[PDB]
Amino acid sequence: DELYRQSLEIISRYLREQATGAKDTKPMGRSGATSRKALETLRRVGDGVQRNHETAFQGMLRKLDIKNEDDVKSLSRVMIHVFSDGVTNWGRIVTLISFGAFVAKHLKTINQESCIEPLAESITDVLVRTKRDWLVKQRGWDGFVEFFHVEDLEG
Ligand SMILES: CC[C@@H]1CC/C=C/[C@H](O)[C@@H]2CC[C@H]2CN2C[C@@]3(CCCc4cc(Cl)ccc43)COc3ccc(cc32)C(=O)NS1(=O)=O
Repeated sequence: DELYRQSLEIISRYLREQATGAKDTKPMGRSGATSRKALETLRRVGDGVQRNHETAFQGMLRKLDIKNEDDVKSLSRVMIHVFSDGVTNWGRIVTLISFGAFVAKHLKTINQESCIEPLAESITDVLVRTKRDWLVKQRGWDGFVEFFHVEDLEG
């Protein structure tokens, strides 16, 4: 399942980067060039999303009250409720992943880094297992990269 594998790698790397502040230097798996560009795009766009929605993100994090592995496990149900049961577009997919990064950073602050990879797996499961049809139709991660591509300015 290439789409799942690729999704997991991109989402897992971004959440880990966000939490630890360091880039993972290991090579990507299959489709490395696209996964690299997708991660680069997520960085650029996701970092802005977390700031543009700072108040809402903080509000939701407080409401969720995440303390441990049990709370983190409970998040899949909330993601299905809020993300899956709605219109699909790349903006909403970015909010899904960007809030995940926000949560991962919170997990590092409370010294619960071990829950970050499980969280990335949960997000990937929700995204891929509930929106595969849309993802395929939108050209998957190549489409994500194409959608957010910005041309260089003249001069
Ligand atoms: C119209 C702009 C929308 C962005 C602004 C939305 C803000 C919301 O008030 C909440 C702040 C976080 C947003 C809710 N979720 C996050 C979500 C549900 C809560 C648990 C959770 C846990 C993880 Cl680890 C990851 C995500 C979540 C589900 O993901 C999404 C996805 C899309 C939106 C909101 C959430 C959304 O409304 N996006 S928007 O339309 O771009």
